[PDB]
Amino acid sequence: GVNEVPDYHEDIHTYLREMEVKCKPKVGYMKKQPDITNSMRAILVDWLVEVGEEYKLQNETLHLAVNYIDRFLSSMSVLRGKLQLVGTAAMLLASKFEEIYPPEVAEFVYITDDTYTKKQVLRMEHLVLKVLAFDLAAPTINQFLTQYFLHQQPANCKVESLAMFLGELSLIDADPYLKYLPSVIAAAAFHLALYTVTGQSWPESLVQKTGYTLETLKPCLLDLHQTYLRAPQHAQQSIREKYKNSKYHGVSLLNPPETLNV
Amino acid sequence: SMENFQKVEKIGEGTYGVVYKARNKLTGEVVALKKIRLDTETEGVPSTAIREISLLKELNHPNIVKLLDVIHTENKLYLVFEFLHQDLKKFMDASALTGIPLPLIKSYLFQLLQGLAFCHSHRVLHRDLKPQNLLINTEGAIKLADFGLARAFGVPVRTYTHEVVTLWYRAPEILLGCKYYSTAVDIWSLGCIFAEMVTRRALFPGDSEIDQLFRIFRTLGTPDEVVWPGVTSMPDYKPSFPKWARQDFSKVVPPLDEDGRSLLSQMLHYDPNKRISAKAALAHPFFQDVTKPVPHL
Ligand SMILES: NS(=O)(=O)c1ccc(Br)cc1
Ligand SMILES: NS(=O)(=O)c1ccc(Br)cc1
Repeated sequence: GVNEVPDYHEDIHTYLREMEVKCKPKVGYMKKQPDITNSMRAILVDWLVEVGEEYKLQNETLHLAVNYIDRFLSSMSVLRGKLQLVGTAAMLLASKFEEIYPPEVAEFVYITDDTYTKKQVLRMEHLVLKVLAFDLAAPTINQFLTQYFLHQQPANCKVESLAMFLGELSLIDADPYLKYLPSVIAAAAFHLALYTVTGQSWPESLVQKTGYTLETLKPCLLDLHQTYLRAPQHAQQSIREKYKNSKYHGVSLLNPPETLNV
Repeated sequence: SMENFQKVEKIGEGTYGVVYKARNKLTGEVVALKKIRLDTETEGVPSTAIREISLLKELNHPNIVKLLDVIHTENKLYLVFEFLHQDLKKFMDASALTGIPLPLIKSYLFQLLQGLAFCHSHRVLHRDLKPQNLLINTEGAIKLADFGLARAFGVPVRTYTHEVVTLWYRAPEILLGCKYYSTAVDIWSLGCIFAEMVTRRALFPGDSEIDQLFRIFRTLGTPDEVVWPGVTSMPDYKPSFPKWARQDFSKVVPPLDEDGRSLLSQMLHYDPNKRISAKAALAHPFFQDVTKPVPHL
């Protein structure tokens, strides 16, 4: 019913697809950042995941903060020692956008081990707002996932958790995931979770909604499957830790399937 | 920054700053200037302003107030908005003897629903619809304004801030403290506004949350399971509430034709799931003959 906004879900979906093009970071910006690497970004995002946990923030808030960072770094070159300042400010902005009860600024200063002053965080906040021109209502992987979940029958707790987990793993690694749109990564995450748990594939109802087939999702699937299989070995583990817990049904303890049979 | 604007007069104030009517000395454009103080040593940019700007920047529709510019300093933020002559509350008050012509009521409702359909279509909840927040000009237009309490939602919705919507205009699902609310809470407000335009009087002027429910009940009948599945399973619901019958809208809103009455009730349905969308409301027979009159200002 009204919580799923029947009279609007199509209009909404259509516009998020248009807006996710607009909020898309530059795919190749890392090569153009002289003092920042994919590795460093990974470490930053991984830390934001932890911050997300310590303060019990929405996952949506984490996805937003990464969008904010990626766009900021598409336009501004930043020295490594100020990378964390960008990230702290983005988490702050995302919190203020998305959360009922955002942490106070002081708390965001606290988490950087006083690497930075409050004055620096507030000022970086302003700079980030200017650079993004206040376009903060970015479509996330999560905004698409929750939409795709409605096509399940019945809704499966494990599928939902597992698709979230996969979705978050993508946040970490700019290569390859910056070349995929949110809606694409989400579809891959949901196919891959639904296949792993139940054995089923991307429904046709969603083929109709999205225009995406397994054919079109194949590249993104190949990458994501690979990221899934290698996840225990990845240098960043906060997301695996996170999705061991009871809350997410211990999906990160599930063995990934060895083939996708496509 | 602001050297091109001349302040003409104060037009109201808020929590983070005052609103002044101003004029571009170079273009002549009359504008509304919202000054929002930045807490540059404490809390930074207010989240209410981050939401208002980001959402207004996306919403471009004839019935939504236009944000024209955002002027930055290190210390202030100035939001430049189109100027509209006055708000609906003032209009109603000015019209409290002479009455408001029905064509303009119908015109204004139609536009409000167009504005609102566009918000919902764009995953934005307004959450503060009331006369004071609706702006009109001299040409017979009305526009949703004050998106400070607005929120971009996902599908399905999740738990959002509960302390939302001015009491009088607050949907029963919020009052009964439901986990989830959605687009229907905006429709409720317009429903109350619809009634109010017709009678020039607040439909449910409660002096408290318990008093707000009591006012709704007697007017619409105390909801049971048969009218609203879940009302009794809802928190804040009390099996103790009196059992009032529904009053005939012919007494609640006498001036109103059978179509108006019918649209009004669908807008005021208890069950959020049964309550009419803005999009469906646009199709309602009430609007078959809608025109665009100018108001007597
Ligand atoms: N990039 S900005 O100066 O924050 C800006 C925001 C909104 C408008 Br509408 C115009 C300009
Ligand atoms: N800041 S606002 O509430 O959208 C607003 C816009 C225009 C006038 Br005129 C008055 C108020």
